[PDB]
Amino acid sequence: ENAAPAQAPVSDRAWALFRALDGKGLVPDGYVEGWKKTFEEDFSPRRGAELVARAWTDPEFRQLLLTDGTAAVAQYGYLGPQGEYIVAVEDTPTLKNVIVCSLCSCTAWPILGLPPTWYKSFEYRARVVREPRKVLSEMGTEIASDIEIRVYDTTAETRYMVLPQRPAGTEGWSQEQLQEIVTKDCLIGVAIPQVPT
Amino acid sequence: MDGVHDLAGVQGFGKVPHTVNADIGPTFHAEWEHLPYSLMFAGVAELGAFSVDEVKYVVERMEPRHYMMTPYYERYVIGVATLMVEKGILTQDELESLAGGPFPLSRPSESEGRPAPVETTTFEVGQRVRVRDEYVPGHIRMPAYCRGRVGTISHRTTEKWPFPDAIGHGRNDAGEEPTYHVKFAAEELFGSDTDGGSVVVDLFEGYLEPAA
Ligand SMILES: [Cl-]
Ligand SMILES: [Cl-]
Ligand SMILES: [Cl-]
Ligand SMILES: [Cl-]
Ligand SMILES: [Fe+3]
Ligand SMILES: [Mg+2]
Ligand SMILES: [Mg+2]
Repeated sequence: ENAAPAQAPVSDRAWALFRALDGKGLVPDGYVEGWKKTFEEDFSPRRGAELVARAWTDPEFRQLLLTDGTAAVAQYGYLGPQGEYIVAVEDTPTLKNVIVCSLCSCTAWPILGLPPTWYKSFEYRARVVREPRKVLSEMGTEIASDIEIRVYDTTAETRYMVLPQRPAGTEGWSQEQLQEIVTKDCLIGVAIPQVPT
Repeated sequence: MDGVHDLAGVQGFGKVPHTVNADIGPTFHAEWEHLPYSLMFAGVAELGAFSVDEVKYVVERMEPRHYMMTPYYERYVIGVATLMVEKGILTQDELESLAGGPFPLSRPSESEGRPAPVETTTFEVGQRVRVRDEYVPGHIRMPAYCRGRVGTISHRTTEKWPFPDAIGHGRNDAGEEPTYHVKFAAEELFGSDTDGGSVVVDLFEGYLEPAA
């Protein structure tokens, strides 16, 4: 009762699906290898960090990114699959934003990178909508009690990124230096950018 | 579809398996893991055989215990394979033959889907809306926690998309609708049993009605 179905190893299944389609001429030459390189090398949270660092140092860009995120992203050439309609959500001294896809894994791939295992976990999908403060605390991020947490559930085509607050002690840093501290987790909304000493 | 995939709000799960900024390792942790997505794109963009929405639905159609025990990327292997069999492109026999053993698929759909709603309303930013108290056995992009609940519009998209509940079944009658960012108070969705502030759900126009 309630046992798993019998299954061949997953890698055997996955490559069976490839070979079945490839052997019918349905997969162009180099097609899955090309998508693998896109996924690994081009879709990257370095791109969302670049966007946050520009917004932090350019009030006009900041305004653009918060009003028409798609156009802002397009300036950099970072629109792409699962990241065609972009909304950036602004953290403030009383508001902390966090992104999930409760139904599956929906993420702004080109600017955040493909989601991490933990973001697609049942634990995150179930819990962050209902108890985001406790989830973040458990993950290492304490949100002061004076801050509304707002969770965006990525249920349609909008693809989100968080614009975190700029931490004190970064005044006058270059865009390069600022990018370095805007991590994947800061874009998702579960981490606050950290300044070393 | 009120499946086990509609996880938001479910209680009893443990800790998220991460601490912030921990090393998540490479993009793909096994040499096959790029295949589901790549093959979804082949199916959507090169073959024209199905929509992305049909991929989301076929994963929802995994047998529920099968869904709950299956790692993420494997669910998409199963789902894309299932769609290739359902569309007549592949056979389950040849998948099993090449795999060298069992390759169970998602279950058949129990709904033909539904069309884009004929009657809907253009809402504006600041407007109070309720999520229609409807039950859809087929695909729908409405998590049950917001069904029948009331919130306020913070955005109407400037683009329109096919209605999931149609195009997720491959129907010809998905139309196009904008979606709306609907902000609900935490207490509207979970009563006193939440530590949160608000939740914003991106909801198709066809899932909404004016509030009381
Ligand atoms: Cl992870
Ligand atoms: Cl492999
Ligand atoms: Cl209550
Ligand atoms: Cl209506
Ligand atoms: Fe998703
Ligand atoms: Mg400053
Ligand atoms: Mg349910």
